[PDB]
Amino acid sequence: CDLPQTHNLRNKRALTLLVKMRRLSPLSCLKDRKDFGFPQEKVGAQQIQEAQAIPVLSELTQQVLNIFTSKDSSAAWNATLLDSFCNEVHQQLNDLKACVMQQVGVQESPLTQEDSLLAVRKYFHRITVYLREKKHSPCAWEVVRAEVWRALSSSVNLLARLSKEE
Amino acid sequence: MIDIENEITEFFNKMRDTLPAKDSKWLNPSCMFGGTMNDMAALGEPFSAKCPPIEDSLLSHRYNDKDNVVNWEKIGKTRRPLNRRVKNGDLWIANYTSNDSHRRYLCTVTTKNGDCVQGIVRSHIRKPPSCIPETYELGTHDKYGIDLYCGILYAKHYNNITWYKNNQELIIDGTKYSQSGQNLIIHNPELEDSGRYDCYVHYDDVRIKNDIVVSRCKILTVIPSQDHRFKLILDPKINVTIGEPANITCTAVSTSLLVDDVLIDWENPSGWIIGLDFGVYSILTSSGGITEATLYFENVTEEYIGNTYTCRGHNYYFDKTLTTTVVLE
Ligand SMILES: [Cl-]
Ligand SMILES: [Zn+2]
Repeated sequence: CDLPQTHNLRNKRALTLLVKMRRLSPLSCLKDRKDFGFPQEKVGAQQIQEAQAIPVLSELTQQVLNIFTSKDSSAAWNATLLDSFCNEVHQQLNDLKACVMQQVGVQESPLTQEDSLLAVRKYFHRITVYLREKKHSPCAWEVVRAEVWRALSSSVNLLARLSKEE
Repeated sequence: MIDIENEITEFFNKMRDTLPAKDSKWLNPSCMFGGTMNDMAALGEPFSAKCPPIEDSLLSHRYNDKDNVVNWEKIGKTRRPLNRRVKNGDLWIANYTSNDSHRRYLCTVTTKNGDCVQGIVRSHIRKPPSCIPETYELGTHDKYGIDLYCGILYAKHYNNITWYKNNQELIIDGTKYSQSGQNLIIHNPELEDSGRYDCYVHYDDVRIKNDIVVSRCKILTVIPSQDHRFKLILDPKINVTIGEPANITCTAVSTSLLVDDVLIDWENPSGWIIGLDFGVYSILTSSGGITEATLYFENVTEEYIGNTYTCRGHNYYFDKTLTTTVVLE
């Protein structure tokens, strides 16, 4: 992608705000754990190139933003941290979307993109269903925050890996 | 590729089938269902929303024609058309009220081919923050400059954005400052660029004489270049007993005691990041210059012995790992 400036430190700011956002000990929520089927297989650099990664990461960033800007989110988390977290994430999403624009009809491997985009969407759909069935309980929100932390951390590590392989 | 497009269609069909009856009853069965969305809004500020299928990353390439018509209807109690409440094909509310947070909308996209897709849009109130603090460390990307974002806006289709520093209007002439959309770029950054930056976003609606104005604030602190070194601390092994739990903690210590300056995670023998999973899980705690990741084994079985776990600390300045081996005590 041709961006004026990449802002990697936004990723560090976002992830550490998310870590800081935690309110409960997950040791209090062990029974609320759930395997969401994070699609590692379809977000790994051993095959995925940056051309496929961009739009998939734009989607993950949008889904993350959708969860933390929701009606129920502002009651669940500290507003100061939450507002800062969404500020960082929204800007990264702006940047990712701009890249997605640049590659409209010139999509490389549209198949693996769409297959990845769908696996990501299903994953977050399972997360949101989980949270609704749990009535947005404090433990369910922790399980979700932790999972999102893991999804973002995997994306950041992937981006780091891809920038090394060049 | 045909399998994938089929799975996508099925995905949105399932989502349609899982809607409440109070939602699905408004849908035209001749139309594809294109999803739902619940957007943020602030009382006393303008609000706008796109029709979900248009914005959806899975369906965008399906309804991407310049000659599409988009209709907006209020649903819920009655079913009413929208005239004043549309701007540039988007739902538009010039002054959001408590009553709006209870209203929801059906948008319909009609293509020239005579096909259609629908979405449902809700909104919820969200106090917009006051000032958000931002820190720029000199030496990050000084030649590009500092990008200040005019805050999260709940409505698009603004005509003008104006920036103030410490309540003084900034002269935007491409020297010290330039603008790009909702961004203010501060060139040749220096410590004195620290301050209060307010942006004023101007909206025009014919049904209103003066301007609708939305305001956001960032408190910018520019700091000197920092030493971002850190050290990782992790016992080389974890002594376990078959049929018992165990835990081990990896600690990152910031050399300059910088707060929240290290990203930490645990990874299993296969390279994957460990979360709140079954069998092995991870919990992070951060305070001052110390970040800890604790790894938990719920119930050690013989298969675990000799497994190697990797603790990774990184912060874009440095990237370090340490491993630990599961050993039978
Ligand atoms: Cl940055
Ligand atoms: Zn930056």
